[PDB]
Amino acid sequence: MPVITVNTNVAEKSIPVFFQAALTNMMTKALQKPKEVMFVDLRSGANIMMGGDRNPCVFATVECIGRLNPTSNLAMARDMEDMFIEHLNVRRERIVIRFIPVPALFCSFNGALHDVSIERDEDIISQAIAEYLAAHAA
Amino acid sequence: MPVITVNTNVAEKSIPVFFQAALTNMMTKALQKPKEVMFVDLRSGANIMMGGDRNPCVFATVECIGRLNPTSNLAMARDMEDMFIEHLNVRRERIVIRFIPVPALFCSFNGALHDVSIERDEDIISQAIAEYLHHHHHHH
Amino acid sequence: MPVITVNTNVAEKSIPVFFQAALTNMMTKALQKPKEVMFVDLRSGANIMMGGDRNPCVFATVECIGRLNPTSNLAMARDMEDMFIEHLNVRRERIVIRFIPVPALFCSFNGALHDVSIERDEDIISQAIAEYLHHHHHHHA
Ligand SMILES: [Cl-]
Repeated sequence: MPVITVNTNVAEKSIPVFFQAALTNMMTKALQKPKEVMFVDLRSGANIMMGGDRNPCVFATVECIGRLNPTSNLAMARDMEDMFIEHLNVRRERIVIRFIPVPALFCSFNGALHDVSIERDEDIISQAIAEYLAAHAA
Repeated sequence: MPVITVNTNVAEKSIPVFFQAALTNMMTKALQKPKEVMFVDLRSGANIMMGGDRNPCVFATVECIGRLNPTSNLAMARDMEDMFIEHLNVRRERIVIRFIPVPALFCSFNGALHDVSIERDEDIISQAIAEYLHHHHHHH
Repeated sequence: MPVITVNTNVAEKSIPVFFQAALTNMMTKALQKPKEVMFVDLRSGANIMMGGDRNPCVFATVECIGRLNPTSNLAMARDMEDMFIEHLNVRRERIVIRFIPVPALFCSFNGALHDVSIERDEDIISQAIAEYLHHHHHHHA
C-alpha cells in the first residue's frame, strides 16, 4: 500500500505516457500518503471483458492503510473515473473500483511493518492538530 | 465486483475463444448479479507455478458484494473447477479459488457506491419472497 | 492460498530461472504448508512504478489460510525482501509486501474447502502439543 492497480483492455500504446505519473500525483494528494510509497500498476492490453463484451472497460483497486471510508471512497472513485474517461476513453458505466483496507501489521515497507495508528488516520489528525496549534500558537 | 480473475500457465492460444463468455454466463447465474457488471480477467500464459512445478494450474479469485458463504463457495468452486478441467485441461488437484467478500461502500460502479443491503443478500431474499407470494395466490 | 504474487518492473530476462522455485521452498518452510499447494505468480516486466519513478520496485502479496500475524509477517517480510534484493537487484526501500488472511471456507483446493481450524493455526498448535507430549513421556491409551 498505497497500490493503485488499473486492469484495462485499453492498449498500452494508446495510453498517454504521463497517465501513471498523473494518477500517482492525484492519489498521493487524495490519500495523504508519502509519494515515495505510492505504486501505480497499469495492466493495459489485459484480456479483461465486462458484461461478456470487449468494449473498453476498467477494473481498478486501491490498497491503502487507513484513509478509506464511504465518503473518501466515493470522492476518489469519481476522480479516478474522470481520469479513466479522459485518458483511456472508457465510459463511466464500464468502470468498477474496489477500495481495499490494509491492516498496518499486515503490510511491510523497508524492513518493518506500519504503525496501527495510521489505520484510524491518527497520523493525519495528530499532525493536523499540531499544525493548527503552530498557526494559532494555542 | 463481480470480478472473476483466472491466473493460469495454460497458453492463451489453447483456450476456447468462448471461455470468458461461458464463464461470464455461468457466474452471472451462480452469483445472481447483472451480467453488465460481470468482469472476467483471464491471465493466460501467466508465469505461475504450483508446488514448484509448471504442470497446468489455476489460481482464480471471485470478488463479489454479497452472495459468498461456505455453501455457495463450495458449489461455485466445483462448477468453476469443472469449467477449468473441461476448457483449460487442468486437473482438479491443480486448482485453488479464493472467494473475496467486497463491502458495498468500498466498491464504486458508474459514479456511485453500492447498496449495503446487497452484502446480506436482502435483494435476493426480498425478491424471492415477492415472487413466492405472486406464484402462490397472494397479491395483497 | 498459499499464493505468493510478485509484481515487479524488473524484466523477466534479468531474473534468475530458479527465483520462483527458491521463493516456493522458502515460503513453504515459513508458512508451514504443503509444498503441493504453494503458488508463485511472477508478474515480471510489469508496468509498475513507485513514487512516480521507474527504478526497480516490488509489490508482493502473500495469500494464506492461517499463519499470518504481526510476528510471522515481519519475519517473512524481511526474508522475502532479502530474496528480492538478491534476485531482482531491488533496494529494500522499493519493496512493499501485503499479507492477506484467507478464510478456510472462502478458498477451495481439489474439489473441497479448507478445514477452518487452519485459520487459527490449530493444525500446527495441536501437532506441536501432541509432539511435545510424545517427547516428554505423556501417554493417551
Ligand atoms: Cl484482497
